[PDB]
Amino acid sequence: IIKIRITLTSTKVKQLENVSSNIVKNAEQHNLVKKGPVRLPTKVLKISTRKTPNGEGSKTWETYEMRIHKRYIDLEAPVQIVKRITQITIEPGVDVEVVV
Amino acid sequence: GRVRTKTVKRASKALIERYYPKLTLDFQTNKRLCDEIATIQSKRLRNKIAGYTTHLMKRIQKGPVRG
Amino acid sequence: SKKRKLVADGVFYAELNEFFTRELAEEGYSGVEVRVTPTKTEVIIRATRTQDVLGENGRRINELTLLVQKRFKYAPGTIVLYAERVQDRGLSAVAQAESMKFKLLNGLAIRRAAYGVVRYVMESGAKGCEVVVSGKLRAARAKAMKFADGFLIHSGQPVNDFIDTATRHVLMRQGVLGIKVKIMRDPAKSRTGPKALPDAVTIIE
Amino acid sequence: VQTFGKKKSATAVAHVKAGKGLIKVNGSPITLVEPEILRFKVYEPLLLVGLDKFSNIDIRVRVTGGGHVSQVYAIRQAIAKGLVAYHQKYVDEQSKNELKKAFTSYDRTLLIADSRRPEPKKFGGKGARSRFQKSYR
Amino acid sequence: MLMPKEDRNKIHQYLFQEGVVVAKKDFNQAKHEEIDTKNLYVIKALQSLTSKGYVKTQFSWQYYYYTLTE
Amino acid sequence: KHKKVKLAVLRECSNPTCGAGVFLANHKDRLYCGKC
Amino acid sequence: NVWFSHPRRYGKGSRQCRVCSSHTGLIRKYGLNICRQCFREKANDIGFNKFR
RNA sequence: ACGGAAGGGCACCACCAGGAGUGGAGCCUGCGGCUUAAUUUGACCAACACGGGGAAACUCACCAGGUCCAGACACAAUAAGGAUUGACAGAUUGAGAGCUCUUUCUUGAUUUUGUGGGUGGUGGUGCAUGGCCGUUCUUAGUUGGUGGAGUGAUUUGUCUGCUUAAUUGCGAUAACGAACGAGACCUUAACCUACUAAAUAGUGGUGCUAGCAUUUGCUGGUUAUCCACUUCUUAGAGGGACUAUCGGUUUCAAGCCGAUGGAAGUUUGAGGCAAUAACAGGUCUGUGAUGCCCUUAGACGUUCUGGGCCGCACGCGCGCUACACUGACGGAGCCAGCGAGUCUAACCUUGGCCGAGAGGUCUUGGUAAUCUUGUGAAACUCCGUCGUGCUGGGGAUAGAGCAUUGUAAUUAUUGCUCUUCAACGAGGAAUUCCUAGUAAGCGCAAGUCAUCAGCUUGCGUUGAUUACGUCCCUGCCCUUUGUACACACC
Ligand SMILES: [Mg+2]
Ligand SMILES: [Mg+2]
Ligand SMILES: [Mg+2]
Ligand SMILES: [Mg+2]
Ligand SMILES: [Mg+2]
Ligand SMILES: [Zn+2]
Ligand SMILES: [Zn+2]
Repeated sequence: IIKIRITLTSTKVKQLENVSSNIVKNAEQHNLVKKGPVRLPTKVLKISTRKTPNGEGSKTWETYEMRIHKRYIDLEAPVQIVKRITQITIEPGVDVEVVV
Repeated sequence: GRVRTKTVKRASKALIERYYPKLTLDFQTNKRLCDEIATIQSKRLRNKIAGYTTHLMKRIQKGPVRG
Repeated sequence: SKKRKLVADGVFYAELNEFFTRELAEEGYSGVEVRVTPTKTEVIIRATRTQDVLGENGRRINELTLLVQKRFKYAPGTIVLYAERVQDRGLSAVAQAESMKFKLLNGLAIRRAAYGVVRYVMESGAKGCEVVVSGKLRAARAKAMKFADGFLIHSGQPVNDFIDTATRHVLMRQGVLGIKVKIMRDPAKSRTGPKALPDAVTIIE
Repeated sequence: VQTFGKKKSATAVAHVKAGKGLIKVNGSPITLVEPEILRFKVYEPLLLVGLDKFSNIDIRVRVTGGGHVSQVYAIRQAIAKGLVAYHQKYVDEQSKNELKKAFTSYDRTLLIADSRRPEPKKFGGKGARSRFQKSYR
Repeated sequence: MLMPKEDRNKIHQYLFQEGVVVAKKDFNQAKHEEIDTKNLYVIKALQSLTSKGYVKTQFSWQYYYYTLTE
Repeated sequence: KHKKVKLAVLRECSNPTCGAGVFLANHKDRLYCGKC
Repeated sequence: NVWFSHPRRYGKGSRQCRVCSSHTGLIRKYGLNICRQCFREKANDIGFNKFR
């Protein structure tokens, strides 16, 4: 068996939690032991800019936000099954990085 | 101000017009059946409607009110 | 990093969207959807006309794949495009904006084109539409003509939830004209997301 | 056995264990909170309920995250909540109720955390409400 | 545009074998990313080839996508 | 204003890549080839 | 050839907006490298949204 | 629509009660004026630390100068017996510039030259435009269907009154039933001893057990040291507030006012979004968005050198520092939060070393809840020196020297040490912002960044006084009314 850590990162909370639950269920039906999915704090990439494309008007500012939500699940499994777990994660929008 | 708009007052009025042999004058049990007899799309709006329904039921027992 | 990686991916998507908007305008381009898989990058472009995107049995698709490849420095074979027809027909604001732009460029009365677009949008299941034409219709003080049919909301989260808005710059021999199309899809037949309005209260008995 | 206390942003975690009247704030006794004027503000929840009144309990707080006064209030309420929870779990319930009533009759947010949070600042002026000075001519 | 004849023959060789070239709008770039000529030569020699057809140029954020025709 | 005098009908140095067509120009003591 | 390049490795002349090539109003946060106007235009397209 | 008529209503961009102020001083910054080769330009509630405009180069658009075509492509002519290109060395030039000349090589149909025709422009037009944005508007207004009134355009609905933040609702009533806006909605900041899971978070105890005390107690420490858990922290799903209950006030209610409970009872606090529309509001100096005009090889294209944007009898605005003891200075106490940070390479930097300081060197951790960082911030607190003085308050002006960033610090980029210690003794007429974790004081992170804060955007620390109203002023909205306006008072 091989102990690994799968990191899931995306801005779509529903789509990210979908894989964060699919991985857990796919390791439960295979009956592994895992340290439960840890939820690292969401990074708000807030960026403040001036509404006016020029220098006229009331000084009105507007901030955009990009919420990056990250999660990490660490478990152990042999190669044949860990590759299946890393191939089930094809959710559009969520990037998945496996580290041994 | 805490004035209630149309989407609260009219919904509470209809809830009474169709569910009088139903929810009493307690808000806690007034908001519970709102989920099963009404498809409210936000818990805050559900709470507002249930609260106004509770108020209307508490003031209906002391004289019929218009509409 | 990750903060930079996802910002770069967003910029990458924006660049692809603008590239396909400028390239496949005559193909009725509607929207890009990058799917970054470990093996390959499946970029799926959704257009109303997915035969002018194929060309002579895939020539144009191949050359578009090679264009994005040679711009974004990929390894040959690690990326691929996919032309897809939009199940969402003229309910699509960008599609109708491009339709109106092409009608106004090949010659059509502004009011007639706007009414035709609104009629098509409404008869294609849409719950309300609005077309705004701003600029020099005939050389003047540049009034703004509005044509709105049906039901439309403008404020709150619902405008993000179910409203599609697209603007377009039409360039005729007198000035530039802005074409804004706002299509409000019917929340009941949404098939995803909220299925009603926040204030829509329905009771049964 | 483990309670918390917050005033604005400071959080003080109180551990109340079976022991002999050891009241530690950061490893030091309660006599070394050292604003030199709010030492009585940390003495409040002792002299409120009972002078010693406690040879069976030990309170150990750890506070971080705010400013000097915020931490002082955070510990002064964390230790009171720890005492209340200890009486709730182990000692006695009428005793807990009487001591909570004695706390509330002097309540300085000893039991309930202050709800006031910093208002977000809006552009066009320093602060949440104050605006930049405006000139007409 | 005054370019070594040879320096244009490689441009056509690459452009014909591949069929696509994406030239960053940099008139001072010492060397093109894909062709061993400067991007100034690539862009302007090709621009000259776009005035006879068989090349369509799109800009798409200052990168000069070129596609051939039949 | 390159005049480029007509140069009507008409040795060798280092940098051996020169293909023996780099005949030197003789003003005086000019030991640098036509290229450099 | 040897006069057509003053060095531009730093300063406002070193970087331009990746969209419009303007040297002013540039946003270099998170590696955007987009002018403050072009970013307002293509903000939803990148993933930056307005919530508060 | 407007009015220089009237009546209601709302509003700390109005006031009343106050706080902090500004206006008075010095300095920073922007605007004007003046000057200048240039001191680029837009903008005059809704311009003036605004153009994210903190400009050494660039940016740059201005000035003094200097190169190149990056003039597609026809088409002719030049040209396969050579159209054109580049050139070392000297004059020339700031320039190691083949720009041009003294000189003769070099390359070879790619271009000179016409000739049309392109192309670029931070050139003009924001009164030709698009898009965006500002203002009206931190305002509540706008509109169908059926019915009623009118020949009709149209009108009622959309209102006397009350209530609300609100055309919010009650209520009245030829209206009824509704739609957009408001609200709902979304984000965030509050709580939740409840669910889920966490050597990328923490807490309990076991061995590793250095200190003190010595009947085992306190604090200490063990980043591969064990077990248990999620009170602290994180974030998914949910819960919770709906003004709950109880009184009083309502005319009939919407509501309002108190008390209790509650984490939260002022739309729960704050924002995002925000209807019909109107402005000749700003932006052609963001756009490879753009009509038209101008220019286009002695260029208004582009590039390089240098300067200017900062220039100083003077007026104005946003601000920073002060006028001191509720203080200054010196030691000590050592308490946040929002954030950012380099793999094609130079970012945040821990630690050791050198130095009085800025800073320099060797490494280390970090592509990040891991490391910077527990951002050991400041105001603040304690103990001392000062003794009310143009003083030890105040740090303007200038000199000398030392480093950093930068190809390049002169018109001092900035930092550092020493030295002079200017006005300023609380600021006239006027005038801005503000009702609770708010004003104010205080600093920090990010943006602009190779370097540079007195700027902005957010964040957190300490935390008042007064008020819980009004139309006295101002501004706006609605209604009534006048019109010979309708291109609508330009
Ligand atoms: Mg709203
Ligand atoms: Mg120019
Ligand atoms: Mg009417
Ligand atoms: Mg200036
Ligand atoms: Mg600024
Ligand atoms: Zn040679
Ligand atoms: Zn830009």
